[PDB]
Amino acid sequence: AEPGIDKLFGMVDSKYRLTVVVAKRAQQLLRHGFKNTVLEPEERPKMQTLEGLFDDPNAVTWAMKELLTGRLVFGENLVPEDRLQKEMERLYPVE
Amino acid sequence: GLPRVIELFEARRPKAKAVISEIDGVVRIEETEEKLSVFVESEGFSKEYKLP
Amino acid sequence: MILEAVPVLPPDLRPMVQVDGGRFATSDLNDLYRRLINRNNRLKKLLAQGAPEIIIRNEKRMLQEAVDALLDNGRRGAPVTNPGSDRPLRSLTDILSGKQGRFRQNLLGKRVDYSGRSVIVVGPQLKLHQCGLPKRMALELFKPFLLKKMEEKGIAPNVKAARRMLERQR
Amino acid sequence: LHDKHIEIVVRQMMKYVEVTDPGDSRLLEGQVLEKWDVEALNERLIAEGKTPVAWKPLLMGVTKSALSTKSWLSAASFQNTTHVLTEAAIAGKKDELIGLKENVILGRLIPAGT
Amino acid sequence: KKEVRKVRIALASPEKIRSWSYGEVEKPETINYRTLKPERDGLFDERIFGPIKDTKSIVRRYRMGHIELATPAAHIWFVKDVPSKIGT
Amino acid sequence: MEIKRFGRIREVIPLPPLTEIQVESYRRALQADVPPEKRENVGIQAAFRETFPIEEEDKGKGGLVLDFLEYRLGEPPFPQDECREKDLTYQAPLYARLQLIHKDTGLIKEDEVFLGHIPLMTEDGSFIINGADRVIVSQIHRSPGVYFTPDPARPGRYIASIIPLPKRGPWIDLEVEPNGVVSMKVNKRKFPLVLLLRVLGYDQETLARELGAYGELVQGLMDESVFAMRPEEALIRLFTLLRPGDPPKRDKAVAYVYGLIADPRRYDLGEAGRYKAEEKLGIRLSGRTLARFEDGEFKDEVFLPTLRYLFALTAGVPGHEVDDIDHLGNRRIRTVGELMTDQFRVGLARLARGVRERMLMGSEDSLTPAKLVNSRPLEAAIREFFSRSQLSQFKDETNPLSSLRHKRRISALGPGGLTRERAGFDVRDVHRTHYGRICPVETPEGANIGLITSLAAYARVDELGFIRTPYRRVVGGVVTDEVVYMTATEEDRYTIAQANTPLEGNRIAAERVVARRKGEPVIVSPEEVEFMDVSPKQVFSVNTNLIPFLEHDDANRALMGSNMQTQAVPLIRAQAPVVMTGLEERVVRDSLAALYAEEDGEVAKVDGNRIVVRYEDGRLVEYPLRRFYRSNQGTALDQRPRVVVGQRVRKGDLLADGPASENGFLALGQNVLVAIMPFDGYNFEDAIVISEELLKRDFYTSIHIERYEIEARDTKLGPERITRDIPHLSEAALRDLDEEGVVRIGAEVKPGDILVGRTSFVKDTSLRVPPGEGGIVVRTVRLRRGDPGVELKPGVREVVRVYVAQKRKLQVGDKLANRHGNKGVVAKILPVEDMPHLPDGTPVDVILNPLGVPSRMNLGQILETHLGLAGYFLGQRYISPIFDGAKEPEIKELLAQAFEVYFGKRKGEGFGVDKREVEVLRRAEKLGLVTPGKTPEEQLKELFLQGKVVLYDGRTGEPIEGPIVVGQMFIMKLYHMVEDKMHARSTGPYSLITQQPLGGKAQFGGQRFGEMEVWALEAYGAAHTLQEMLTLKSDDIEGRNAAYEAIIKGEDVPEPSVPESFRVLVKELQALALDVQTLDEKDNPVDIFEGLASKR
Amino acid sequence: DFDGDQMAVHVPLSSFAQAEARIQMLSAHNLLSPASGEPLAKPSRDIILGLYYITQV
Ligand SMILES: [Mg+2]
Repeated sequence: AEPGIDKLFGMVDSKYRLTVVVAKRAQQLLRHGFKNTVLEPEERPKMQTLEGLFDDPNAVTWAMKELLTGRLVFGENLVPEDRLQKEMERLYPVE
Repeated sequence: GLPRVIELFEARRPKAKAVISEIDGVVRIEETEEKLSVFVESEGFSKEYKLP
Repeated sequence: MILEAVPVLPPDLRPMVQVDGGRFATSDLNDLYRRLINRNNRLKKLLAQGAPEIIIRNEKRMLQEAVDALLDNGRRGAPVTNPGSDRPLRSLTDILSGKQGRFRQNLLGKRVDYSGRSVIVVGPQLKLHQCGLPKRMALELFKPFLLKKMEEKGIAPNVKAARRMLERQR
Repeated sequence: LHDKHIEIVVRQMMKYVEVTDPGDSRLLEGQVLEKWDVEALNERLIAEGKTPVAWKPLLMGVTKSALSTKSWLSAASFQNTTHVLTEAAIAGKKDELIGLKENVILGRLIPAGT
Repeated sequence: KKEVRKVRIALASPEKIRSWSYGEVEKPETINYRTLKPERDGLFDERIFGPIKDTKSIVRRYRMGHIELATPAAHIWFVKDVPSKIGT
Repeated sequence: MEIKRFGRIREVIPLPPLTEIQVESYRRALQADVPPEKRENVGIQAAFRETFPIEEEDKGKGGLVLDFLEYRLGEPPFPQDECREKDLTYQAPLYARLQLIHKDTGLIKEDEVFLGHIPLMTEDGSFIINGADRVIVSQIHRSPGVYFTPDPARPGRYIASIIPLPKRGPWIDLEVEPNGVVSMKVNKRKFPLVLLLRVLGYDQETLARELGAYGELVQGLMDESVFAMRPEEALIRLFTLLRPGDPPKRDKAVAYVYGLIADPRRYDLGEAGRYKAEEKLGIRLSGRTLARFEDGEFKDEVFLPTLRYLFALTAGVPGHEVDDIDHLGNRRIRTVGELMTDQFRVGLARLARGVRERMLMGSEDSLTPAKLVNSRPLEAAIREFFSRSQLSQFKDETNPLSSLRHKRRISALGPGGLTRERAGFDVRDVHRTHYGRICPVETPEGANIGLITSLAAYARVDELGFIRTPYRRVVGGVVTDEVVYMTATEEDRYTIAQANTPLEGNRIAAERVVARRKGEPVIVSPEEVEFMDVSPKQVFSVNTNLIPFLEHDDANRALMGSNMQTQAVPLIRAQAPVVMTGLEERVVRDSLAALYAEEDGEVAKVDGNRIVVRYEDGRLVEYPLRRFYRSNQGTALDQRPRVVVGQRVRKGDLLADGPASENGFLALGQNVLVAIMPFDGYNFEDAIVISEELLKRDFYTSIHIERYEIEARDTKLGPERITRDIPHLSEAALRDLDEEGVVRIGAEVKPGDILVGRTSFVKDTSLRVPPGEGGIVVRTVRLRRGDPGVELKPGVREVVRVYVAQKRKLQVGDKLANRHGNKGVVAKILPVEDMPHLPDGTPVDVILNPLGVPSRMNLGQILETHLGLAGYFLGQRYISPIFDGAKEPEIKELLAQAFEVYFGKRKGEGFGVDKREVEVLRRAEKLGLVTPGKTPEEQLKELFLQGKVVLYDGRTGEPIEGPIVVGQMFIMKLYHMVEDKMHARSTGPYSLITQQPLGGKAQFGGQRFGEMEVWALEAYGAAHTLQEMLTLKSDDIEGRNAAYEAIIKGEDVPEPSVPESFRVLVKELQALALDVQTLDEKDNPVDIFEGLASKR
Repeated sequence: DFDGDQMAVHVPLSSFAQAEARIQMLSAHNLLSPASGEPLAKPSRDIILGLYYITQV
């Protein structure tokens, strides 16, 4: 079903924490434009009829893959939300 | 069958109830024709149990 | 502990909907509110006009009975609307209770729009990780996403030209 | 079936005891045991002065045990919101947001899941 | 911004009735069949409740007035209760 | 296709006509069919005599004697066909002749009043209420008599009881409390019975002489000698026992109330109470119930027998005096005509009330015609019973067999007093008396299991809801062909021998034979049976007897198959089973699907819609032929033209076979060659795998008929014109709506196509094609204001009806099942190119998953598999009585015959065995299935006699390891009811009071979400998905449309608010004296209405 | 079974809602019985029979 689900499980303290993390990352990709990715360039989700999956046919796979990478850091309470969103909005013109 | 568990969850009086030992002693039955008189007898007293 | 300043429901809460041609369908609360107002009004009048003590106690009884009926119909007699139906108006108690009442209604919310139901057939080819779906249902279901994409494509000029494009099987 | 389930079932069904020694309140009162040892700690541990809340644990019909409930929301569920709320109002009632039902009517997230 | 963690049931003072009440309705005038606007300050007066038009009528559905009985009234429940709380 | 019938049982009598029950009930209900002077008085005349005689004798001026003489109604005002075209009800106007007398000289006699326009029973039995016809249903109850049961608490002593109906009326209860109490309760209050006996004319001395003659408790009535010396005074003391605040001086005031008409039951004098009286307790029944008022004194030939009974059963054994509650013999049945007549009597009683008031208000005697007569009350009452009574409903128009079964089946429930829903466990079990009386396999499974069943096929009601069944008289060692329809109670009196017993004619063929002494297996000599089972057929209802090999199948699914037999949809192609029971001819005979030639004659003309026949009598009559007629469910209705012009047809000769008859034979569904084998996954549990050919051939299809309708109204905002106008945008789709408002006929329809044009306030408001599927336009009806005989409802400016047809072929999702019970749904049709095929190119039609049969208990199905496989090469049919029919010996005989045929022609082809055959035969030897060393020819022949043979794959073409049994199985397509259609709506309408989505006619509609579903969601951590469901997909119009638009632009959906139903309930709480405050983590109010509640 | 009964279907919509549905409501994710620890994906009659037949001697 999902690659490295055991690995992500090990890196994730609770299954529901992994769920929340994945969903937060996916909605991040969505809201600020899909460019909110860290492993996109070289390896990337890719479609079948074309390479359309490089963009966002299904974000959740993107979040899972980035989680398989150590690129993202998810804190249950890691940063003040106001400044995190503010810096996301300054540094992402992908909108 | 099922009504067993039904009342098992609702604290009730089982119809076919079995007299339990009110005391922690020995048992001494009187085999009286009409109804037995089984007593939980211990070094202080015997508890009546009139068995139909 | 007793009632002397009875708040008056917000307007739409007991809706008056125009059925057609001029008839009005009103939530029965108003049918009782009106009577209450009349009650209190004549009470004021007689207290200004004169003190027929038997009479005064009469209007007091009608006032209190109207109050109670507004709180609950049927507890003392069965007040109903004007001639035409012997159906006691749904009181506050009636609205808040009953086998299909406010408690029954609020907690459940039995209706989902993006829902469907029909017969099934085995998917021996299908893996449990997937499901066997006749397209023609997902069609109506994802009309939103379908228009989204086919505007994402050149399929229709606009989302609504898309609506028109997709409203016909032909 | 693993016996865990029945463990929960019984531990929940028989979670009330009835006082026999009044402390702050009357002895003749049968309600949440955990409430009761918490009160005992309060009165003798937290409170000095050993006012004992003597009780006997209550064997209660599970139907009754549910009916013997705290929140007025669920209590007002079936029988009569009229009378239930009668008590809920006679005394300043403070129903904590505990239990899935009342949490649901409010539409608030059940504590479980996420 | 607070999340509700408790609910509280309590009785109401007629002063409290006013504490929320947006005026009082005093003559039960829903609407004239010609003029389908809330006829008076009656059971649907826009001002007592809120703007009928877009804050839209939600405030009407939430803002509530009161009605003052010259003769006080008794909550039917508190007596009709099988234990009549007042009578006890 | 010669018919090989195997069962050899001499049916002394044939099957009687099925549905008379509903005819006679109505037919017997109305004696008006014959001269009113005809003795038949049930129904009409009984109600007249009961309620017609309205007397005001002494009230001011009295002498009002309005007496009935003659009634009659003989006219259906409009034809049944018109009664459908217009929604008119087939009735007859009944005139009741009445003459008025008064204490004064002069007899005003207003003869005829059309009092009652009572619907007339259709030939089938249904009645035309409004355009369409309904059908009444009968029921069961306690036979009104005298019955005895030991005291529920007091086991040593029992009690007796008398049950008068209707319910209003005292319920006689008798018990003896030996402490000095003789307790009889009429409705509630006890009364020492002996006082009443003395009131009646009975003296204590004689009461003891002839009562205490044998018994001991007689002294319990001599004790009250204080009231035993005042006989007529005892009556006033009785009324003193009554404490209504009324004067005891009333000679027979309440005595009449306890006489014959009102409280005492009017059950037929002689058996309805007398049989219960004559037989159980008491001898003669002078008057149906206890009544004597001619001389002030009373006669009651029951209570003295009832007390003699109590004495006997309490003290001695004058008989086996104990009445069973659940035994069928004391449990009676109710007819439709009885309902006609009792609602009739209610109407007459109400009319008597009004005429009574009016006569006294009527100053002069010139008041008989109108001032005494007004038909409004009872007329509307009859309308209420035939329309507002829930008993009668739609008629089962699935298939003629379905209809007949529905029309000859009785239930227990009804008005409720007979028996309501919550207590049937004891009744649900099949009483012993059901034998030859009730088929216990025909009952509807489910909540109403044991509630409804078709009677024994041969069993019939003798007089009064009492089944008697044929039984072969058996005298000594000689059986008599004479058949006696025995009463259930009388049945216990003898020893009924089974029909399976061999005989040499009228004499048995076995000394030791089982018989039914009293519902037990009694293995006795032939001389110990008084009657022998006429046939297994009598044991069951009609629907039971249509599955051939019941002898090897379980009842659990026998009931399933018998039931599914009703849901069969007549097909385009009607086939008869390869193996039959033998009644299909009688089936299509009693069931009027096909046409039958009255007598000998010849064909004058046979046109697609008519047939003029010319009989040998020198006459000729033509009969129009039903080409396409819609059912209650929208199917075809045709009598297949079966006779050529100038074709000599004899009496009773089938003329045009009904919609589901092959050749005067039951023919629905089809016979298909089938092989049982576990295929990959398309025969999973009960899934059926079909080859393509049955679609290439026109082999499973039917026409479904859809009947839409709309109307224009005259709204006070403006009448809703039925027009062609769609104001706003497009005219292109309006071409289809050819005429203005109405559409052109004979066209295909796509979903969403305009059906009827119209505009509200102008605002476009018109009919369109319902989502789903519409076929081709066939018919229209246009009843505008020009109502010729139609009454368009108020506001309805006009009405219009539309008929579409869709030739529904069998498709992927369809469902099929066999007669022998096994059911299933088509799983897939496979391209016949690769599907398994015989050594002969001929492949099978269907492959089943065998795993079903073992769990099921039904071997008759596989037996039929063998039989049909044989008949395949034999090209001929068979008749198998359920148990007396074919035997496996003849099975193997036909197996050898058919194998010889098949492989002798194989040999003539120049080909014997193939290497594939030899290898498979070797492997069968390996499994021992074929004797090693036997010829591949001979061992293949034995395999054939095994009913299994070799097979080739088709995809890999390989032969199939393991021989497989196959055959021509007569499989039916069940009712593919509406649940089959997709109910899949995404967006559309919502409710008025609430915002829960609800579409329907416009859009499919939101699916029921239920509660336990939310419980499952709760099991998962489905927090925001459930939030979405209940807010974005349940109630929130604003949120749901916001998500709509977010999806439209494809962005992240918005945040649901606090549940607004929650806030509404908060406002409700505040509305009453209750005040509700939300609390913070610490005790502090937290506001839900951010600024919408705080004043200012 | 396949006796005629028809099933229903709905859909989670929100990205988080869909994520949660796929995560802990996937059948491929929901293998063992949580009621009791038995697996609820027990192989069916046809496959069981096939493997027993293949592995028999
Ligand atoms: Mg099923």
